[PDB]
Amino acid sequence: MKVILKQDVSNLGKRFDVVDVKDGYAIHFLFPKKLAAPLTKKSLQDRDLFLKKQQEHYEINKALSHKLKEVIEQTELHFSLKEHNGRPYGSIITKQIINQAHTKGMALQKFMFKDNVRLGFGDHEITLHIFEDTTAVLKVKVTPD
Amino acid sequence: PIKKIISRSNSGIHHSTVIDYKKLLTTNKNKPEKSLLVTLKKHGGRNNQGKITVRHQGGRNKRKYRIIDFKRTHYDNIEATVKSIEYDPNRSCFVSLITYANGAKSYIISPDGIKVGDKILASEHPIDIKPGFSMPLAFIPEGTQVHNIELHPKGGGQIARSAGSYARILGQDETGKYVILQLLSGETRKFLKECRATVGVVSNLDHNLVVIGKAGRNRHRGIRPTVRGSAMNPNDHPHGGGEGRSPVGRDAPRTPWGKRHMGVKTRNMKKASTNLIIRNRKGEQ
Amino acid sequence: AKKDQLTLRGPLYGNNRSHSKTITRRKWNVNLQPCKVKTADGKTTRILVSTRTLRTLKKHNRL
RNA sequence: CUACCCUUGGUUGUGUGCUGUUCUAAUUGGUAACUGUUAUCCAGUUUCAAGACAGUGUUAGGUGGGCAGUUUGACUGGGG
RNA sequence: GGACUGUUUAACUAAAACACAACUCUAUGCCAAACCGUAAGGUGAUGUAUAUGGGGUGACACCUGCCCAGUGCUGGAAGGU
RNA sequence: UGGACCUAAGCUGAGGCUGAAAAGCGUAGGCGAUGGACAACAGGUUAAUAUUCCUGUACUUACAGUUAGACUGAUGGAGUG
RNA sequence: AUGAGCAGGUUGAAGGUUGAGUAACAUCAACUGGAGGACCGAACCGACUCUCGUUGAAACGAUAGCGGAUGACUUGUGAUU
RNA sequence: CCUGAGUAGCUCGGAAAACGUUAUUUUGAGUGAAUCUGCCCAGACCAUUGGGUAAGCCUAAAUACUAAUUAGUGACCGAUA
Repeated sequence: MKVILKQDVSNLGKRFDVVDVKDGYAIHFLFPKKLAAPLTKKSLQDRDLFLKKQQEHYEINKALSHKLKEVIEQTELHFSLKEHNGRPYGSIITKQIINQAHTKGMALQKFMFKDNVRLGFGDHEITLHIFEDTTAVLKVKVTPD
Repeated sequence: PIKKIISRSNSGIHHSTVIDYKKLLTTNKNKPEKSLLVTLKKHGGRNNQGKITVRHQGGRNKRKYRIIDFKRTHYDNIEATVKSIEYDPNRSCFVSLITYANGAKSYIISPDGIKVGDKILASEHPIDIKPGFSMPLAFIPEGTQVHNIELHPKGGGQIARSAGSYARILGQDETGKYVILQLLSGETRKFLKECRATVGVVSNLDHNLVVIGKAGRNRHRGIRPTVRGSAMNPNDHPHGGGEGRSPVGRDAPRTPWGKRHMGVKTRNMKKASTNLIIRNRKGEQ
Repeated sequence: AKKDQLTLRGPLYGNNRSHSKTITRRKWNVNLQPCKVKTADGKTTRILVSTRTLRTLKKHNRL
């Protein structure tokens, strides 16, 4: 059981703070967006240290969200689909985007997307939410071979 | 068509029937095409260590399995030309050798009403309405006959792949899946519209007409003679034994094991396939 | 074997009883729960954990 | 007039379960794709399908000679 | 009597017994029912209901009559528990 | 004739999985003729050997140098086996 | 899974061609046919029987038969429960 | 600041303790404290009081035995032992 909230306001009316639902496994260990620190050290010595850590984390989250929003504006994706003259014969998933991100060396996780399988060709622009802070906007060119 | 032959044997008579096999097929001698055959071995009811698991299996003759394409998604949108209808000794149905329009051949299932030289297609798009064509079930109107339906999406045709098998179309569900089909078992199942199948009834509906005629013909298929439960020893299977025939024992007699075999429901409702049932041939759902 | 790598513990070996106290050798197996291990190795996998040990590691924040 | 306690109508709402939702995010897969690999074993990612179900363990129900161990008196002009 | 040809208690008893084609009833939709071990797992089966399994009958043609009172099997909402 | 060639149902089994252990499932491999391609005949010889000792009658595939031409193509796939 | 065997002789079916016949049939005739849990019958499998032996020549035999003896075949090699 | 945390304990079935499960140890399952002021122990428990502060590790000595190297002894036997 963990009793520390992290990375956001947890989808309900509350302040982004320590208080959490009385489960410890509600979404905590199933969400990479739920982190914490050992409660043994977080009795009284870690109060201000974790307050400043939370503030610094909020600042860097804003900064890196903006930096990634700027980066995706120049790393427009390019893909292909083998189709019967445009008739559906291929599949579009997040997996190829994950593989190209892998090759680039940077990391894109599951929580940076909300889709399971997609479709479409040509040049098209997409907008996927990441948090209440920012929202990623990208462009992709899929060639319908 | 089944027919009898006057054998003039001096050991009783026989009611065995054999199908002509030549007003429907050709090449009664084994003349297959290489690189598309796999030799199969029989198990005779034995396990991987040689212990019995199935009863009265044995005596089957050697049979070379034909490499059939069941998933059929390896190469799509290429039109195939039917070249032959070959007997399949591995199953009650027959295989069909077709030739693609790119320079390859394959084996498929043989539905009833097909001819040599016809052209077929297996694609994920709507295609010509001919027995044999395969397309997503959402594109098929009601009132047709379908066979060789897969349960796994892109898994391969497993359900309803014996001779004289079919499925009655019973509409489609809102969720884009769970198409209702009346199967040739008394059941009614909601399959996945993502799953595909080969339309048309399986060939050889006359399989109900062939007569084995003698124990010998049955043994060579792979079915061995087995003793009735009453004649078993009072210790091997306690329904009888000793001198004189005796009436069967307790109500709802037993198998070699303690299970019933007349009215026991051996299927449980603790699987995901339970939600896929509409009619259970003993009531509803 | 029916045991997790953290503590290689199998079933506990006892004697079953009844209303008439019938002697019967018996074993109570462990309630092993399978979960993914969160650590830095190169690729995470799924291992079995004892629930009491799971509570210990969660209360010490062992991921 | 104000007050102790109610039956009875709405009433506010906490603390738990009964089902009807939705999702996957744990979990399962003898779905498929990629990789080790070359290897229908196995493992990792994705996918597909469910999904807090199932399954497992704990405790107990119901069936349960499939299987185990038991019990099966005496006198009796043999014995029953 | 057994349709038949056939298996059978080695070294007392070969067949009205068993088997048997076929008939019939029933369970079983895939990771099938089921079976094996405990479990992975394997067979059924590298099979898909016209198939497997079990019970009954056991050339051939015709019939198999009264019955669910108790038990088995299935379905079950009322009430007690 | 059997191996230095390969495979048969099958066995073992690097790793991996299951199970207190032992041990089982189980992949690559590695085994597995009772099969598959696989190059010599006759006659004479001893108390005891013969397609093996000896006489004539054909050679074989590898390996080189040598002579001339020529580019060869598998580990992959096909035919064949 | 890899192989072998069934001496010899009967036997004239289904099937297809032709003709008579018939509108076409049926019914018949000649031709390929050697099919047939077909037959007789060597070797072979078994013991259904008579006799002999019964501390036998043999811990199950000799014996003359017998049914099968192209298939519900037998046997061989190795594994197999 | 600290002196061994899912710790002592509580609940469902047990195992060891003379005990067939009770003071005491552990748990297959679930829950779950505390801080020397406090905690545990004092064959249920509790008040006072007494002892010790568990919940990390290790150790020769007194522990049995001879496959034996050797020396010695047999109210040990003497080829049926």
